[PDB]
Amino acid sequence: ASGVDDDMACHKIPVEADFLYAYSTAPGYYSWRNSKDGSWFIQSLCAMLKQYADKLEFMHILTRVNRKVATEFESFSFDATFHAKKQIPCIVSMLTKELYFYH
Amino acid sequence: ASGVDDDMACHKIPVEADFLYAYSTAPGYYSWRNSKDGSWFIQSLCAMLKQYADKLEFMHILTRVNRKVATEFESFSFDATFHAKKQIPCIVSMLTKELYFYH
Amino acid sequence: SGISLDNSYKMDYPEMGLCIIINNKNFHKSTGMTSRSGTDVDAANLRETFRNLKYEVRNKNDLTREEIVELMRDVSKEDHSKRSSFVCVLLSHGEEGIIFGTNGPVDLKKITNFFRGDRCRSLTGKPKLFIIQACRGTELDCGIET
Amino acid sequence: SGISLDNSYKMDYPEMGLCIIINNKNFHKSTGMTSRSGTDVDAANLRETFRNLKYEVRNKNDLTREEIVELMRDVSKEDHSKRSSFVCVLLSHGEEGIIFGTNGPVDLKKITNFFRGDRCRSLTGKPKLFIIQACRGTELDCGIET
Repeated sequence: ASGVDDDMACHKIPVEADFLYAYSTAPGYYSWRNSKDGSWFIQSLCAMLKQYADKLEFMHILTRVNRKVATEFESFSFDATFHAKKQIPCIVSMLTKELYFYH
Repeated sequence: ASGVDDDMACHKIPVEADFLYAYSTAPGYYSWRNSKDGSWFIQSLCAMLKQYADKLEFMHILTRVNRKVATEFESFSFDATFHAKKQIPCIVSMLTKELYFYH
Repeated sequence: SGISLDNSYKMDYPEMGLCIIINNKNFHKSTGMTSRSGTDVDAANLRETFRNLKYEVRNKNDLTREEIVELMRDVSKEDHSKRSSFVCVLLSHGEEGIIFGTNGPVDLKKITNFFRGDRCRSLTGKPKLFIIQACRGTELDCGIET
Repeated sequence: SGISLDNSYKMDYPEMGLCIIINNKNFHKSTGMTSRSGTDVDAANLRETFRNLKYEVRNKNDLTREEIVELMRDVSKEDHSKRSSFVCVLLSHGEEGIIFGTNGPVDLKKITNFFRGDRCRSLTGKPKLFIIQACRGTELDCGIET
């Protein structure tokens, strides 16, 4: 097969390629932080990195972070409007390869 | 340790949890489609699924799709404005576990 | 039994689940949108690919914004108890956060809300995948030589 | 040599790379923004976590929007040739696509553009990670019982 948009002689990659955005919350949502212990997302991210950075690929580590935040945390507020709320981190990957912090 | 936002008696998960959005392009960008062969993203997604669905976790499959689109495709257009352009798919994961199409 | 980790979604339910493909190729002249040549190739490729993964593939062509919402609402109200997951593929023109029906836009949020963990209980805890082929803006990537 | 697959980023360069942490706790009264109690705990946790991963961690506290852009521009102009990757952590108030400096907002796009494949050649082909702790809107997730 042949076409007008593939197999260029000069190899190029998108200027937006190889970026990874690890968002603490879903698009359009508030993000929660415990005034004493820190944000749910960063707390969880550090915990998962400390436990799995030498064992799992980065996306899988972030998936564990997603699960930790989603299941273990629920807001507490004297304002009923902000009480008992949940949060799900959001992994946005434009990476082109697997990423392991070890080799 | 103890706090006001963890270890709830009644287990709940975010209503936005367990969603995965496989976008063909980066936020704010055009998405390309070959008038004869189909979109670069779908072409690549199907190819990677056919080759790796019984071997790799979904995020890793999508990462291969990211690489395929980013490296192999470049637009062709008689309009210089839209000619020689690139594209990088965007994986948006709010999943809480690894996903394998096989068991 | 032995140690249980639960690190991967349970994908051994009786059915893998539905794979809904919305293929919009022709748009109403009233919208001024151009046809999407080649989209049928994508639609067919997807049907075969997901068929081999054992999904119940259902295709729909040229749906209006009303029909898109009705389809999503209906599907979300089905009993997905015996299904492992849910897949929806959207093929059409689009903008950031929007997918175009043949007669106008549809907020992606309106479509996905039908499947929220609290609105579609038979899919709670199960992966809901949305594959989207559409523009997300008007920026162009000039790329860089490697 | 034998078969080479190149499925994972080369992470064995002399240096893992930089880990820039922007920790905004106190904001100018002029903005009306409240302090972010507990953020220092996050900042310290991150410093230790990335230190153990062998990253060159650099912390900055309470930066104005101008200082955030200047920091990012300067860092992007460094020679990252011997570095495997780049990491930036943003801790502050925010909205969709925005991170707040102590005196006003900064478009995340402006920050990341400095690291584009064509603008930071020593990082081309290398993973650029942006970890963001900030709001992305005003919606609240009521959750669902499982």
